[PDB]
Amino acid sequence: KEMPQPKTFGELKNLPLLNTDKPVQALMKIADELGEIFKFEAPGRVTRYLSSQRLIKEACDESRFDKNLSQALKFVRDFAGDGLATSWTHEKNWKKAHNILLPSFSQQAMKGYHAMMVDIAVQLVQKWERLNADEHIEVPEDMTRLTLDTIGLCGFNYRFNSFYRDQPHPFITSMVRALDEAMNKLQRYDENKRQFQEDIKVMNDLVDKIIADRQSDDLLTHMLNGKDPETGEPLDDENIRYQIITFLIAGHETTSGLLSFALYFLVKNPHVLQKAAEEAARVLVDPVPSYKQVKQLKYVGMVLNEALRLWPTAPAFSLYAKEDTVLGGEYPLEKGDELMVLIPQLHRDKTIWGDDVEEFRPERFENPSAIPQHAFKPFGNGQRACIGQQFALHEATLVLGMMLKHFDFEDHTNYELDIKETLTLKPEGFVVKAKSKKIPL
Amino acid sequence: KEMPQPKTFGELKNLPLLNTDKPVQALMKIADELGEIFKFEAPGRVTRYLSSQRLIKEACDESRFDKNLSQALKFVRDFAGDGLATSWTHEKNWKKAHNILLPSFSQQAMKGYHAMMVDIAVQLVQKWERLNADEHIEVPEDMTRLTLDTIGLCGFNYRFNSFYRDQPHPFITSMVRALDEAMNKLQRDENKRQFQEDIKVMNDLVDKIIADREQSDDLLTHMLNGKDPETGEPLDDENIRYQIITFLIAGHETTSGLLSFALYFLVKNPHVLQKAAEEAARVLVDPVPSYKQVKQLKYVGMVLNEALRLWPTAPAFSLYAKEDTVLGGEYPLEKGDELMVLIPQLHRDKTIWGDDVEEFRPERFENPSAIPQHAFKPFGNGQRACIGQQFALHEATLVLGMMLKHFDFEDHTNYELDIKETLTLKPEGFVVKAKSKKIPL
Ligand code: HEM
Ligand code: HEM
Repeated sequence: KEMPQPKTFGELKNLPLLNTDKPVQALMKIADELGEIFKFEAPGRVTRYLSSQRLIKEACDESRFDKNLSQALKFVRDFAGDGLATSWTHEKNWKKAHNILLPSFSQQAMKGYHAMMVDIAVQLVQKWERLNADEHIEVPEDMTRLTLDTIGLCGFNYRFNSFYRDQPHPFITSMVRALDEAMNKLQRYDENKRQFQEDIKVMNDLVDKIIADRQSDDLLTHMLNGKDPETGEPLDDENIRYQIITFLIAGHETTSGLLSFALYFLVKNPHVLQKAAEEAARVLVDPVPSYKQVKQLKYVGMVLNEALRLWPTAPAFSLYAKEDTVLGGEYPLEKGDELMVLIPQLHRDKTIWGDDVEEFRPERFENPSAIPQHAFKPFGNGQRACIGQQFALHEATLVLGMMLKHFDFEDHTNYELDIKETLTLKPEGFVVKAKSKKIPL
Repeated sequence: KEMPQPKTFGELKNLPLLNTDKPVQALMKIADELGEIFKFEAPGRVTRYLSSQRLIKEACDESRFDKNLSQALKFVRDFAGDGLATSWTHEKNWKKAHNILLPSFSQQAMKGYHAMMVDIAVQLVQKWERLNADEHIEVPEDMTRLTLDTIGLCGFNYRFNSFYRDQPHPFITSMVRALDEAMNKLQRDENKRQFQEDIKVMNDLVDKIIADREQSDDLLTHMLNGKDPETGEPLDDENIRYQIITFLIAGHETTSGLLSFALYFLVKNPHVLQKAAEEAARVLVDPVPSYKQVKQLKYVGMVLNEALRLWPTAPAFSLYAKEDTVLGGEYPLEKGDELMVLIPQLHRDKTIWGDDVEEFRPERFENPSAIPQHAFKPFGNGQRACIGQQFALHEATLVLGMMLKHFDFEDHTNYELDIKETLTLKPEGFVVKAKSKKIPL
């Protein structure tokens, strides 16, 4: 009945607990201390952080809870607009864009993106093939180069050419700085405001120019030529721009974090790495992986799912109660009460996964049938789940599969896991050496 | 390219090689002579027996190979119907029953079965506690009493009361006779009448029990109230009867073999027995083991896995190629070509386990990541893997843990391993003496 609550800060209540550079991990330690649910209060804000599958399976009842825009999503909405990720379910543009964009994100649609994914993946492999001896790989940086370029290429046929850059493309600097200012608003400036508005324009300018500039096998074509079957309407240019920005943000950093965490866990678990490398070598028999071959990388996907279990890179999503309801038979929620799903804690629910929740064992996912309902939510829930899941998983499987095929990896620094937190999670400073296996492309 | 083949018998080809009372062991010796794969020909039948992890890891690719009904499963289907074990993957009732029954077989579901498992396990312990001096235990017999009663109780809330019997319950007598006739058809009018009499005896009780069935914590409840999420449809009563029969076959005989082989290997490896006994004594601190305590019986679980390695009691499963495919880069298979996975041979692949493949070393399973992919398939593969695996392992871990806690065991006859072969494997005539440790329940 009585809901736990972490330490308060007088008038600021719990909000200064988010005044930290690792708020998800701070929220996880609070959840470790307080359990499956704890009230988090701030001035003018009350939310509840769910950490058990028991409560989250109820939160994932779409008849009772709908996606809420967390404060982070509302700040991302300042430039992602009514794009898919930052729109309310009841906004016309969500379901409209959902229906228009769902076919271009199916498992059937990955066949058309695969060649462009391979394009960037080959650039990643070639970059590492071209490293000198004792030179190392900055993993999250290269993973971000790879995923951002992949979504740029697969999304609207735009080459950010991140592997040709030290400082990212001006759009990327603005997007990250806009995302940074959005996150700093959580923890919370006239200069930051002007910069944010400048970064919004930089982002808008490039996308709207690309929408104006633009048939290819990319999301942009589907958004210009796609009609929502329901309303019969195509997305207007403004929403198309919000979707591209949405896809640029949503589709690069969570996927790079997953790859970066996957490789981190691979180099920390040589048995898993060997097992995944053996599959990559066995399955990727061609110089260029095919779509079908990426599907055969079962264990690689198992590695990716276990990396998503330990560190879901989009580490939370928000829900609101559509009507007065009771959560778990002891937490009454009024209409509009907000819930936060602490995904990394959910994925450490010992009552679901056993006591070895902190162990990286992809064998947990050997049979996806053994996973209870709503125990594993790295891609959100229901109709508001990640539309790019298949895209992210296909890209990450392909790229990790190519990485494992072409290189032996060394944790040469014995890297101490340091999870930098933006709105996503990444192992900061994670560096490896890759000894090429000298397998041509 | 050319596939080895064991000796032929003219028009009967290889089939008379199965006219033997230990055909798996005959197939293993053939595999020892011919290697990782050999063609097995019969009138109107060609199959290939795989024995290496190298080929079986490919056979376990579900995109290329699906479960085939072996001739044994086709004969078991004559009374197990389209139950889970004897249905094709493409049969609507498989995935339907698979989806409905999967939650009632999860590791999360074992918490609710645990009390009934303890119920039968205590009955086993009490039987041995009540043995007089110099009286011995007929191990597979008592293990079958335990596993049959456990699946009867956990599955349908029906007490076979096998520990109150010398001659098994009439359903079990008919089932064993039915499985025998099913196996005897492999080696090949009164049989048929007898085979039909055993089917009717099995159907009548189950359909009665299904008709008689109150809400219980059993599989029958879940099957009566469970809806397939996919089709929204519940299992019809006919399939429920097939599932109960399936669980009555599948749910005990392989598990009793595992317990019997586990204890056989423990009394043949006193250090392993001591180590497992010490863990049982350390972990099982209560008179009644808890679910959590059974999970802490790591070495006992490792003991069971190594017993399943040496003698997987479901010793084979059949696969067919869904499309034209190449096995191991040198054995072209056409669409519908059949594969048999000779599991005990797989589990003796020296390239996986080392030269000591024949040794009972439970330590091989301390880390499941250090085991190559598809090297260990005692519970089948993929979506057609054993749905009762966690059930079998939890029951066997609990029961073996209680056995190790409550008794010192003596291989008083220096029992010579004699493996009776039905459709499962059991150490026939395996007898032990148990000196009670006088630890109350
Ligand atoms: C490992 C990689 C990824 C992870 C962990 C991830 C995670 C998530 C999560 C948890 C949500 C739910 C957000 C919420 O409920 O507030 C979401 C939504 C979304 N994601 Fe992803 N995502 C990944 C990759 C991608 C990619 C590659 C794309 C695009 C190419 C993408 C586009 C989207 C969109 C558009 C939504 C909103 C869907 C809707 O509300 O209709 N994501 N993602
Ligand atoms: C040590 C004990 C056990 C072993 C070694 C074992 C082994 C296996 C194997 C190898 C398969 C695959 C069959 C094939 O592919 O043709 C299988 C399937 C199956 N087993 Fe088990 N089993 C055990 C215990 C159990 C228990 C306790 C249950 C039920 C309570 C059970 C029920 C089933 C079912 C229903 C299937 C078919 C699943 C499907 O195809 O959807 N088994 N088992």
